[PDB]
Amino acid sequence: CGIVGIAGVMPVNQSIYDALTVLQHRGQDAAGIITIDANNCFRLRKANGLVSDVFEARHMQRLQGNMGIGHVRYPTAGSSSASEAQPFYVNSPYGITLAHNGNLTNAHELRKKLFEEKRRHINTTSDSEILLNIFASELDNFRHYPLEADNIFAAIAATNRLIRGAYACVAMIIGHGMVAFRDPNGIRPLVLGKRDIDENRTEYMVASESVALDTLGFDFLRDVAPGEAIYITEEGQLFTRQCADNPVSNPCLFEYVYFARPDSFIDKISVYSARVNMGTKLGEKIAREWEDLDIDVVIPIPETSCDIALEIARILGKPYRQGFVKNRYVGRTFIMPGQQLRRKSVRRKLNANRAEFRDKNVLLVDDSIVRGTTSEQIIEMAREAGAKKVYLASAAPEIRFPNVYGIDMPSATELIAHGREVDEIRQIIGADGLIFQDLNDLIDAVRAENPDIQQFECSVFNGVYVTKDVDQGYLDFLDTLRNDDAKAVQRQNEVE
Amino acid sequence: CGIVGIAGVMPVNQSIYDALTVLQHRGQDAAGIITIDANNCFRLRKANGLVSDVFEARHMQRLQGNMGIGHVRYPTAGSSSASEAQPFYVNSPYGITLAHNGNLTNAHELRKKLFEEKRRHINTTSDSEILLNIFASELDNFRHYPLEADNIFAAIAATNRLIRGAYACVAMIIGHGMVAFRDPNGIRPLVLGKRDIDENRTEYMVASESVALDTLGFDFLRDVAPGEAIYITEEGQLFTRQCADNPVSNPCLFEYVYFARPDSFIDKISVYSARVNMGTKLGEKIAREWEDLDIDVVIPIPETSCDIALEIARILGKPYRQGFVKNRYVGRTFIMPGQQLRRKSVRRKLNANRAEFRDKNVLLVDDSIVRGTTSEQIIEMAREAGAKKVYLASAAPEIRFPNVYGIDMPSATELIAHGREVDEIRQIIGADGLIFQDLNDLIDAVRAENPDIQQFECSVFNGVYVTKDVDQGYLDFLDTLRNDDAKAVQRQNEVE
Amino acid sequence: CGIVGIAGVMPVNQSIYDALTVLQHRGQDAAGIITIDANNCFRLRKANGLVSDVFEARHMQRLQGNMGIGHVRYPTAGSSSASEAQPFYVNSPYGITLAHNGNLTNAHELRKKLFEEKRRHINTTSDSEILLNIFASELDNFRHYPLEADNIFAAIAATNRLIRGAYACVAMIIGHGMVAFRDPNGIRPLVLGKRDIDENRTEYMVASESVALDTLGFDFLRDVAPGEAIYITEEGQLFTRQCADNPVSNPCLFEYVYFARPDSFIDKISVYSARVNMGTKLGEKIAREWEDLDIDVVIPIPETSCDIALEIARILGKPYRQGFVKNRYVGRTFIMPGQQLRRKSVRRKLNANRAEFRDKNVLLVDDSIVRGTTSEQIIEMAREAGAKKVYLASAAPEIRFPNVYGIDMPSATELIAHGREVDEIRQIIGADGLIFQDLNDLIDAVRAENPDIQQFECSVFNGVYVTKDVDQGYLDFLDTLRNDDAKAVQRQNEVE
Amino acid sequence: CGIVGIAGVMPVNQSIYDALTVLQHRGQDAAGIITIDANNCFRLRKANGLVSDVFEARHMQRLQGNMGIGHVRYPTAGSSSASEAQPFYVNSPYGITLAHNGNLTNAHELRKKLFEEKRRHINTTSDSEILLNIFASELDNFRHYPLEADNIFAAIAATNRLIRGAYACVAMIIGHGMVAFRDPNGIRPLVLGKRDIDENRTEYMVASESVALDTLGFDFLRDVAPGEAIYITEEGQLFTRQCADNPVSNPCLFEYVYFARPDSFIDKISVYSARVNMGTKLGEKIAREWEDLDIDVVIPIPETSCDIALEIARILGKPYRQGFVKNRYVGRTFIMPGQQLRRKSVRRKLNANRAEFRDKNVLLVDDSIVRGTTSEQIIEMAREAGAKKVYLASAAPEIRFPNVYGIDMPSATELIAHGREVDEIRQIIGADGLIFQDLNDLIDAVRAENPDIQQFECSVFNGVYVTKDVDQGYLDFLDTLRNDDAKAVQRQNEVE
Ligand SMILES: Nc1ncnc2c1ncn2[C@@H]1O[C@H](COP(=O)(O)OP(=O)(O)O)[C@@H](OP(=O)(O)OP(=O)(O)O)[C@H]1O
Ligand SMILES: [Mg+2]
Ligand SMILES: [Mg+2]
Ligand SMILES: [Mg+2]
Ligand SMILES: [Mg+2]
Repeated sequence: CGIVGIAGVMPVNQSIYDALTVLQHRGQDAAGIITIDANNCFRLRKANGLVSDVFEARHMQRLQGNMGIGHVRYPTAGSSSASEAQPFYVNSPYGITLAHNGNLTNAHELRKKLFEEKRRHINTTSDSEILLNIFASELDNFRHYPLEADNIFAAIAATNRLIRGAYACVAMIIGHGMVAFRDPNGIRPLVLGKRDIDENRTEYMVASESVALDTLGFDFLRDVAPGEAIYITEEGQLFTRQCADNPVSNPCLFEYVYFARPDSFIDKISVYSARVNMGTKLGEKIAREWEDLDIDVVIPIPETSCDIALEIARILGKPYRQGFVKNRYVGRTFIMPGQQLRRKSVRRKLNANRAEFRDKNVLLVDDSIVRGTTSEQIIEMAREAGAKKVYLASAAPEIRFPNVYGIDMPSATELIAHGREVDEIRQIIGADGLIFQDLNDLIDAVRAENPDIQQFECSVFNGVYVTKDVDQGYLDFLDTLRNDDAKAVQRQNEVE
Repeated sequence: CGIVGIAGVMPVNQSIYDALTVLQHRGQDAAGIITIDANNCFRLRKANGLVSDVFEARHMQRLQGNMGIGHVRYPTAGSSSASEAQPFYVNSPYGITLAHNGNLTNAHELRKKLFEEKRRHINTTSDSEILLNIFASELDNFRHYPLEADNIFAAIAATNRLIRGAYACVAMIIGHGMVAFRDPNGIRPLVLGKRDIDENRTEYMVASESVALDTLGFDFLRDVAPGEAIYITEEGQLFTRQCADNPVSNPCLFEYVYFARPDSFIDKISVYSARVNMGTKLGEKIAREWEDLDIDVVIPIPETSCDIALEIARILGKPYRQGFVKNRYVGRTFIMPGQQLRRKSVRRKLNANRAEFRDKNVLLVDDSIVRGTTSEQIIEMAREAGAKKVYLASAAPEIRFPNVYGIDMPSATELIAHGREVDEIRQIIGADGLIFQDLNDLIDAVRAENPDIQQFECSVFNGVYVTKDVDQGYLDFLDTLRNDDAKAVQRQNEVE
Repeated sequence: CGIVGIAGVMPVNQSIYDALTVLQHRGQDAAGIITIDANNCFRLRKANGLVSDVFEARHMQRLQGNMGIGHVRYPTAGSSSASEAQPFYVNSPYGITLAHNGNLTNAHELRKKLFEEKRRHINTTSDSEILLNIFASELDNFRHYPLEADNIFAAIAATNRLIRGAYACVAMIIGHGMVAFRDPNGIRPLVLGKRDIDENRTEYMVASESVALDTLGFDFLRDVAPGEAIYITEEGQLFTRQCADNPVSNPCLFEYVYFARPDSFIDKISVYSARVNMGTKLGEKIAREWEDLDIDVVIPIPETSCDIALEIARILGKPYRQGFVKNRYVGRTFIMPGQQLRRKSVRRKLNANRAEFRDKNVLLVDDSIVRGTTSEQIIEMAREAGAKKVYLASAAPEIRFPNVYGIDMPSATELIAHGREVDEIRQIIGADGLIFQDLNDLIDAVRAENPDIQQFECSVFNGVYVTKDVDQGYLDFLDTLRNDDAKAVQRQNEVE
Repeated sequence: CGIVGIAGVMPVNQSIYDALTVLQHRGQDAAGIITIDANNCFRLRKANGLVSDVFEARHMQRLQGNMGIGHVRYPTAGSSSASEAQPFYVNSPYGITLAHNGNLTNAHELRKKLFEEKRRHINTTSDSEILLNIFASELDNFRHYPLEADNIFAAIAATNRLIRGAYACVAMIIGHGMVAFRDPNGIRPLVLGKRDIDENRTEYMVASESVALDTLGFDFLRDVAPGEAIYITEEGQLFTRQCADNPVSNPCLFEYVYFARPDSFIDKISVYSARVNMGTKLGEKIAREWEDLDIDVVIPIPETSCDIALEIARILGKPYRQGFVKNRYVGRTFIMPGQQLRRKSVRRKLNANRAEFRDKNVLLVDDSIVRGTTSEQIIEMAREAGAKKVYLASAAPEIRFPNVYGIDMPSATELIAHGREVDEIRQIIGADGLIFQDLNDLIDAVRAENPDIQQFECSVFNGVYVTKDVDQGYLDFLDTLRNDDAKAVQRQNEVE
C-alpha cells in the first residue's frame, strides 16, 4: 500500500492524484482520496481499480480543499478486492480520517478491547479502521477545545503503546490539521517534504516514497523517524515529537529488493544503488560457487532484476541480453462458457526472444522466488525457446516465512522454500542449477548505502519477527481473514 | 421522502428494493439500502437516481442479511441532488444507521450542541445525520451491555425532548435490532405491518405508506402512534412504548391532497376516498359561487386530480373529459452549444387533446397552485388548443406559507398566493376565473374518513406551525442551505 | 415500434429526442437517432433501453445536423433486446438509412433474392434491414446523378411490389433528403406535419402518432395515405406520389384499443373518443346479456381501461371506483442464489385498494385477454381483497390469432381464446362471469369517428389476413426467430 | 496501428483479445474485434480506449465464431480519438470487413472515384474505409458464386493498381474466409503463422509483429512478402499469390528504431539486435567526433533507449546508470476552474534520480527528436538534478519530413530539425552538445541482421518518398483532416 498527505495553501486534489499515480506500484486494487473543504467537511472518493479509473472529473470537483490524504491498496488479509477501501473516517471526536500502510499483529485483541471498553464498532476486517478508532479513542479523552499539539502527540503515544506491528500513517483532524507517524521499529517507509510558496506560506507533504515528492516539486526534508509523529496545522506550522519508547530503525528489506521504486531514497538509501549492490554480491557468490559451470548469457526476468542482472553479468565477464520482454498491458481472462479455460498464466506477462536462448546455457535472474509455480513456468519458457542448461539466481534469500508487516504474502505452507533445501527447490521447479542471495550479503548490500542502519526487518527470510507477538494462533487468525476474503470475491464473480 | 424497514427471517434486500419502488413517488433524487449481514456488519448502497438505477446486481449481493432499511429522497433544503444521500450511519456506540422523512426545525441549535457537548462532527447539511447523532448520543450514556428495550426507548424519549419538528424514522442498532418512531404531533406518515411465516417466526416491517406492506404481502397492523416507538429484536420480538409527552395526532394534510398514493391508508383514512371528498366539497363550492358561469366541460390536470375532477363534474352535472395527457417518461434537456436553449417546460410533461378544448368554456382542475408559472402555462395550452373561457379550480386552499416539516417547497416570496387575493392571482396567471378549496372544506373532507382526527397540519395554508419555533431567523437558515445547494449542483454541471 | 423524421432548418437532435419520449409507449427496448451533418455524413447513436438512458450528452453533441430520423423498439421476433437496434444504414448507393414500424410477411423470400441477385448480405434477423436493402437495391438501378424525385418514388413503388405486409417507414438519402411511405393497406400509423419559420423556410416531420407533432409545435397536415410516399428535399420542398396500386385503408384496430396514446388522431379518428365508444358498446352489451346479474361497482384494470370502464359504469348506472392502482415504477427482479422471492408477479404491476373490493360483486374491465395467466392473477387479487363475485369484461374481442403486422403477440397455441368458447375461458381464469366486446361493435365504435374507413385490420380476432401470405411456413420462420432470440438473450444474462 | 487475424477451428475471441494486448504498444486510442459466427454474421465490438477497457464480458459473449480480425488504433489524421474506430465493414458484396495499418496517399482521388463510378459513400475520414470499399468494388465485378481464390487475388491485384501508399491489411469475406496483403514496397509489417491441432486441422493467423504469434503459441512461418496476398478458407486451406508488379522490400525504419517491440522479427531482423547495433554505430560515431569531451556517465531516456545507451556506454568505456525512470502510470489532467496545476508536463512521464546527475557531465540517449520541446524539458530536468554539462545523442537521424505511411508525425514546420543544422538545434533545446545517428549508420545497423534488404523507407529523414505522390496538395488534405479532427475532439470535451 501507499499513502500521501498534502497540507497546502491551494487546492490539492490534482496533486494527490498525481502523487498517487507515481505510487501506483505499491497497490493497484483500490484508491481513495479525501480532503477537508472550506466548510471543514471531509470530501471523499474511493473505489476499486487504478487511480486513473477511480477518479473521474465529477469526483475531483467534489474533492475541494487545501488539505487531503490519498491511499492506494495492495490486497492483503482483511483488505480484499471485494472489501471497502481506504481511507476510513469517523465523525467523533471532531472528525478523523486515516490512511495506513502496514499491518497490526494484535488487531483481534484491539477489536475486542474497542468494543468492550468504548462500544466502538468496527464494520470491516481492515486493521486500518481499527488503528483509526484507537487513535480516535485516545483523542476523545481530551474534553477542552481546541486540542493542543501536545494533546495530539499524547494520543499518538498512547496508541503506539496499545498497538503492535508495522505502520506508516497519515491522518487529518477536522479543525486542527494533518498528522503522520511511523511504527517504533521504522519498518514501513515514510518521508517528509516541503514546498515554499513565499516567505509566509509553506506547503508540506508526506508519502511512502520520495518519488511522490519529486513528481510534485517538493523539497525532500527527511524520513520520518521511527516512532516520530509529524503535525502540521491548518495555518501551516510544523511540529514533531518522539511518540514511542526505545525507537529503532529496522527498515523493511523487501522494499529494497523489489517493492519500492528505484529512484526513491528510503532511510537515506538509494533503492537503485542497493539493487546494483545486490547484483555485485550475487555475482560474486556465483563466480565463487559456480566456477565450474558453463554460463553463456545472463538474462533478467523483467523489470525489477534488469539492473541486478547487469551487475552479475559484469562480475562474471559474461554477456547481458534481454531474453524476456514484459508486456506493459496484461488484460483479463473471461470466465467463458463453451470455451476452454485451460490457459496457463505467465505467457501474458512475459514473452521470450527465441534467438537469445537457442543452444545456450542461460543464467536467469529474478528478484525472488515465492510459490515457485511462476519460476517453473519461466524456466519452461526458456527451454521451449531452445535453452539447454537453465540456471536461476534469486536476488533475495529463500523466502520461508510469511510477512505480517504489510507485504501481502501466502502462508508458510504455500512457500516452496518452506521446509526444503536448495536442491529440493531446484528439482521441483525444474532448474539445472539454483542459487539464492545470502542474507548477510543482502544486508551488507543495503547497509553499505547507509551504515547507520544496524538491523533490518528480515522476518520472511529468517523467521525473526521484531515485534515478538507472531505465534501460530495469530497465523490462524490471518488464514481466517483470507478464507472470508475469497468468499466475498467469489460472490461478486457469481453476480457478474 | 420515504422509508422502509424490514425485520425478517430471510434475506430482505429484494423486498426492500421492491418496497422502495412502490414508494418511489415520495422522492426520485436518490435511494439507499443498508442491511446487517451475518457478521453483524452494516452493508450499504446509496447513490443518486431512481431505485432501478441505483441498485445493480453487484450491489444486491453486497446487501446480505435478514434486517435492513431503505430510503428514497425528495430534494429539500440541506439534502440537495449534489449531496450525500440517506441512510447515514455512525460506528459508535454499537453501530447505528437511520433513515428519516421530515425536517428538524432546530437543526442549527442541535448541530452546535452536538459539537460543544459531545465533540460530534456533522459532515453534511442533512438534518437526518443530526437526528442520527442525537440518538447515538443518548444511546452512548448506557455503559452496560447489551442495551435493554427500556434503555432504547429511554434514549428515544430523550431525543424527542431535544429535537423539534416533523419526523418518521426507522433505524437499526447492531447487536439489538430495528426501531421506528414518530414525531409527537404525528405529522409524517408511518405504518406497521407483519407477516407470519409459522407459529414461531414472524417478520415485521414499517414504511411511510401501507402500499409498501400490500406489495410484499404483509398484514397491516396499525399506524405508529404519535410519539410512539417500535422496537423489534434480532430474535423477532416486538415491543412498543410512548416516548413523548402530550402526544397528539396532527397528520400532514398535503399527504392526502397529492403527495401520497391513493391506495394507501394513512391514520385510518383512505387517500383515495379523501380525494373524492375534496372534489365533492369543491364541486359544491363551485355550484354555489359560480352558478352564473357557463362551464362546458371539466378537465383534470393529470394525474392526481382525475378522481377529484370526476366528482366535480358529477356535482355540476357537466361532462368529464381527458383533455390533458401526461407523458409517463419525461427526459432531459441538454445544455447545448450553438443550439437554442429557449424551450419552455410543461410541453414535455403534458399534452393537449385539441378536440376537447375547441370552442368550449373549460373548467380545469389541478391539485394545487404553488409558483403559478406552471399554472399559467397550462391555461395557455388550453387557449392554444381552442378554449374560449378557461376556469381553474384548486383542490387545495391557497398556498401562502413554506412547509418546514419535510415537504420541499419554495420560500414565501416565491409563492404566488403570498400577499395576494384570489383575483390578483387569477389576473396574473391569465385565468378567466379562479377558485380555491376552502380550508374548512378540505379538513372536513379528510376528517370525514376518520372523525377521531381533531386537527391537521395546515401550516402552508394558514401559517399555523404546530411546533411553535418557526421565526424569520429560522427561515433565513433554510435560505442559506438552499444557496449552498445551488452552488453544489452548479459545480457538478460545470464539471460534466 | 415508433418512428420520427424531422427535415428542418436548425439542429434536430433535441427535437427527435423529445419526439421519441412521447412515443416511448410504442417500445421501450431500444432507441436510435441518426442525423446527416454538415459534411453529409450519417451520425448515429443507438443502444438498448429507454430514450432517457440511451442518449447522454456525449451522444447528443455527435448528432449534428438539420435532418434526422428516430426509432423506438418493441421486442419482436428477429430484433430481440439482445440484438442490434434500429435505425440501420448502408453506404451504397449514396448512403441510406431507414426506420420502420411493422413486419414483412415474406422476409425469408426477400433475404434469398437479395443474396442471389444482388449479393447483398443481411447481417441481422430484423426485417427492417431487409426493407432497407430492397429499397437500396432499386435506388442503385438509376445511374445518373443526382436522383430525381420521380426516381425515388419509382424505387418506392418497385419496393411495394416486392415486399408484403404492414409497414410505416421513414428514411434519409444522403445528398437528396428524407422519404416516408405507408403500406398499401394503411395498416401502420403515420402522420405528416409542418412548422413555418418564415415565408421562405418551412420544416417538415413525420411520426407514428400526432402527439409527436403536437409536443414539438408542428401543425398537423394529414395522415400519410395508404401506399403513398412523401419526399422532403434538403432545400425544404415537399413532394408526394401514390406508389402502390389498389391502396386501401385498413388501419390497425389494436392502435385504437390500447397501443396508441389517447390524445392521438389516427386516420382522423381520436383514440380517446374511440375508446369511450368501445365502452359505450360494451356497456350496452353488458346491460343486455347480464340484465340479471348483481354488479356493485365497475373497476378498471389501469391504465388503458379507465375511460372505457367509466363509460360502462355510466351505461349501467353503477359506481366507478379506482380499485386497482398501477405501480408507476416496476424495477427488475435479480437472479438470486439461495434466496426466496415471495413477491407475486401480479403485485409487481398492480396493487389493490382493499376497501374497494371487500363484500362487493365487482365488474373488472381490462383492455384485452391474451395468455389469460395475467387475467387469472388479477381476478385472484380481487378475491383476496374481499370481493365476492368477480366479473371480467374485455374491451377487445377474443384474441385467437397471432399478429404478423408489427404488434408483438404470442402464437395461437399460447392464446387462451384459441379453440375455446367464452365459458371455457371463464372456467380456466377463475371468473364468475366473462364477456367480450363483439368485433362488430368494436368496428362501429372506431368507425363512428370516421365512417370513411370501411374495414380495419382484424386478423388477430378473426384470422382474416389482408396480405394473404400467412401460411404455416411463415409461422415456423417466426418461431425459429423467437428461438434464436431467446438463446441470445439467455447468453447475455449468463455472461452478465 | 496493429492488426490481427485468426482463422481457427475453435473460438477466437479470447485469442484476438490476447494478441491485441501484446500489440497494444502500436496504438492505445481505440480497439476493435469482429468475428464471423455460426450463422455467417459479423459480430462486432469496438470503442475508444485500451483493449482491457473496450472489451467487457458482455462484449466477449457477443464475439462468437472461429474466425476474426482485430485492430488497435494510433491517433492519426482522419481517425481521431473522437472518430469511429476500426474495423469497418460493408454488407455488399457478400459481407466484407477489413483492418489496416498504414496510410493511403491518394485517399482524396479514391473517394472521388468511389462516389462517381460506384455511388459508394464514405462516411468517415478514415482511409481504411476507403480501402475497404475499393476492395469491395473489385469483388462485386464477379457475378457467379462462390468466388474462387483467383477471383479474390484478382480483386487484390486490381486494388493495388488503384491505391498508393503503405498498408498491411487483414480482412474477412463472409462465406469464403480471411485474406491479408502487403503494399508492393513492403513498408508496413505483417507476418504469418500457424498452429497444428491434428493431422487434419490447422489454424492460421496474421499480425503486425511476431510477438502476437509467440504469445498465442503459433509457429512463425514467414513475413508476408511485399505485394503478396494470403487467403485462408473457412475449411483451413492456405493459398498465396503475388498481387503486385515490381514488388520490393523497403521496410519502415521507424519500426526498428522505436515503434515495434524488441522481441519481434520484422523481415527476418530482430528489433532488439538492430537497436543494439544502432547503439554500436552511434557509440563509434561519438568516440570519433567527441574524443575531446568529458563524459561522466551514459543515461538513457527510457524505455526504448536503455539497450542503445548500454551499448554506447560500452563503446565509450563509460558507466551506464538509470538516471531517468519512466512513470508506468500517467493519469489524466483534469480541466480545473480557478485551480493552479504546477506539475510539470515532463514530470508526468519521467522522474530523475537526483543522485545520478549531481556534479557530472551526463550523456543522455533518446530514441529520436521530433518537436524538441520535449528534449528541451528533459535536458532541463538533468540540470535541476545537478548535472553540469548535459549532452544529448539521438538513436535516429534528424527528422525533417512528415511520415505519410502510417506513422503519426507532425508537419515539417513543426519539426525542429526542419531547415536547421545540428548546432542550431543544440542552441534551441539548451544542450551543451548534440549529435545524431548518421542515416547510413542506421541502415547498416538494421541491414547487418539481414543483408538481403537493400533499401528501407527513409522518407522522414531524407524526404525520399518511395510512392512518389507526396505533393503539396496531399499535405493540405492532411492538415484539413487534422483541423476537423481537433474540432471533433474539442466538441467532445466541451460536452463532457
Ligand atoms: N464516432 C464515434 N467517436 C467516438 N466514439 C464513438 C463513436 N461512435 C461510437 N463511439 C463509442 O464507441 C462505442 C460504440 O458501441 P455502441 O455503444 O454503439 O455498441 P455496444 O458495442 O453494443 O456496446 C460506444 O462506447 P462504450 O464503451 O460501449 O460506452 P456507452 O455505451 O456508455 O456510450 C460509443 O460511445
Ligand atoms: Mg460506484
Ligand atoms: Mg458511484
Ligand atoms: Mg455501449
Ligand atoms: Mg458506448
